[PDB]
This record gives sequence, structure tokens and C-alpha cells, in this order.
Amino acid sequence: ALLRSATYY
Amino acid sequence: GPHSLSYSYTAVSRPDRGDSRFFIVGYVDDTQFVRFDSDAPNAKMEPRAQWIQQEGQEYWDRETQISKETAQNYRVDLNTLRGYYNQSEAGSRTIQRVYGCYLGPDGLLLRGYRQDAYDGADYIALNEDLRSWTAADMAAQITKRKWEVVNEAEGERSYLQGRCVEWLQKYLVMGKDTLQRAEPPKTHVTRHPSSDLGVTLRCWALGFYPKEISLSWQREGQDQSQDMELVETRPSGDGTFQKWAALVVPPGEEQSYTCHVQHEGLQEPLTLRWD
Amino acid sequence: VARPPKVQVYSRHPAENGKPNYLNCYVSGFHPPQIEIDLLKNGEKMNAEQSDLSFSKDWSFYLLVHTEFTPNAVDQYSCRVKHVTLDKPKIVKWDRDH
Repeated sequence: ALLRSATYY
Repeated sequence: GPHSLSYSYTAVSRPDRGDSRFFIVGYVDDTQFVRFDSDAPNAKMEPRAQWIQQEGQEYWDRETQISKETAQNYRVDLNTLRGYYNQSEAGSRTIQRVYGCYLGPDGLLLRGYRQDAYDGADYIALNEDLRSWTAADMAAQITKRKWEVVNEAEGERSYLQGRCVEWLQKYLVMGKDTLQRAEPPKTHVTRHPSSDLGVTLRCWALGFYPKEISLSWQREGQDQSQDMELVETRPSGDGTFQKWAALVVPPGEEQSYTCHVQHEGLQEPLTLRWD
Repeated sequence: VARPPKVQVYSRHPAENGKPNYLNCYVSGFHPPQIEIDLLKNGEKMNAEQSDLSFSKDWSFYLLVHTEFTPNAVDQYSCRVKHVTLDKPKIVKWDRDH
């Protein structure tokens, strides 16, 4: 299952 | 070897078409089991191994949702890294990302990892302590400082120590008869003439899993790795692999040369010879 | 950073005339990921499928293009690949011994 992390570079 | 669950992200910009494309592949060890492609007709996370197919729509809806959110973020991340490097807007560019967990004997995290790349070059990576980052340059330091500010590492560490290993264990059970049992190579030797002073002898190993194998030729006990052509291991197309090892011998010595196969599916190491 | 594809052409099982098999064109070690792959039979494109784009530790991409086929003594197979890294398309003929 995927890691759920919306993070911007 | 210890089992691993990993995901590979690939984001590619298309400034011409104004959009971008996002790929995901999920692996347990050497075995692909899911995929996502934002360019697909109503794109969703899809099964790619038989044993993951039993999952309920709940699983698929979630992974699909996470895939599209992530694809969305990458559309701006592509544009951000372009700004960090003062690059033009004309050409297609690429960000890549791998992350994963190795399963320990105690059923806990053995090792978690994450590395990112920009245009085929290392950008930033999570350290083994899962609490800090290493940036490869100026641009990555900007990214690193942001991820420090909002404590991105803790989200990663919590995932890797918890959810990642737990789902891996579940996948190891779901596909036990393929992921957990070794599959020995079907082996044989072929012979191929040429000149008067040479005959090529080629040792085959087919349909093996896992990927790690050892092919070697010996001449009366003596290694011949010096002049042994060895192909890069390649996929059969059905979840297993192929590899061959060859060398040229004088047209009568065929019996003085022996191929040596080691693979964990084999009970004992093998020694083959031409017939 | 650009990297030309390594191409390997082969069958899933040992080529045996008449007995249906799988013709594989394994394209690897390339970058960027945009690529075009055709399988050929006596020189003409077919209807193939392919596994999903992935990459190795060195960040280079790989995928398998493959179609179900039936080997004989007549038919000549191959693989045609184009990439930004190639002057003209690369054509690699299938060799059942290698």
C-alpha cells in the first residue's frame, strides 16, 4: 500500500 | 534474502502538451504487483500479479486516490525543480523516486529507504536514521529545508516502521506460492561451431526466481571467467528470469569444460556438461 | 543526462518449430523514458503488449515488449527501437541460439 504524503519540493 | 516492499515513481513534464505524466510501479522483491499511469483512460491503480487481485474495491479506491493526489503534486514539483535550476520551459524533464521497507526477522522494520532523482541524477535521499536528509546540491537543499520545516521524515518513518512492513507481510502471505518459494532454473548446454579453431559453448538457465543466480564455466577445475561471455539477467515475461554464460573452446575439448550453476531453488549446486 | 537502450531479443522458452512461444524484446539501461518499440516479422510491425515502465538503482529505465508467436524455419523476427539517443532506429534480429 502507498505512502500518503502530499509534499512539495 | 530479506523481503522488501518498494514503489517507484516517475514524473515526466510535457511543456508542449502543457501537462505531465505520472507512473507508479509497486514491487514485492523482484515481483511487480501494481501499476498506475496517469495517461491511461480513467487511470487507476491496477493489479499486475494474480495474488493481489483478491483485494476489495476499498483497497483499489484508496491507492487510486493516493496515486492521483501524488500525480497532481508532481505536476507542480516538476515546475518547481525547473525553477531551482533556472532551466528553460521548452524541454521535457523527469523526477524519479524510490522508497521501501525491508522486513526483519522480528516482523519489524529491518531498513527503510527513500531516494529521489532529477533528470537521472541523484537529488535527495532519506538517511538510514529516517530522521534527516542528504541533499546532493543547492537546489536539493531548498527542498531539504522545506521537508525539515514541516517534518517530512516523521511521516516517512511512521510509514516505513508501521504500514509498509505490515502490508508487506500481508503480501507475503497473499502470494506465498510465488513470492516465498524459490524457483530453480531449467538448465542445459548448447554448442555452436564457427571457425576451424573455435566452438562456442553456451550454458542456459531459464525460468528462475529470484533474480540472483551464479553461472560460471570451469576448465578442469580452473576458472574461465576471463573469457566467458555472460549476458545480463533478463525477464522471461511470466515473473521469472533467464541468463546464459558462454565461451569458445577448441573443437574437441567440449568435455574439458563445465558450467556451474548456483541458485537458491536448487537443493545442491549444479554441474552441467555438453552431451 | 541521456543513456541509450541496451536491447536483448529472445524467446521465453527454447525456440521449437510449430510450438507456440513468446517473442521478447527487453529494452533497458535507457534515459529519458520516452521510447518507441516495434516487434517485426519479416520486416513488418505487429500487435504487441508490454510490461510497465520501471527503473533500476542507477535510475535508468527498463521494460519488456512481447508478443505471442509461433516459431518455424521460415519466419524471421526482430525488434525495432527508437530513442532520442539514436541517430536512426536500432534494429536487432532475433537469434534463437544468441
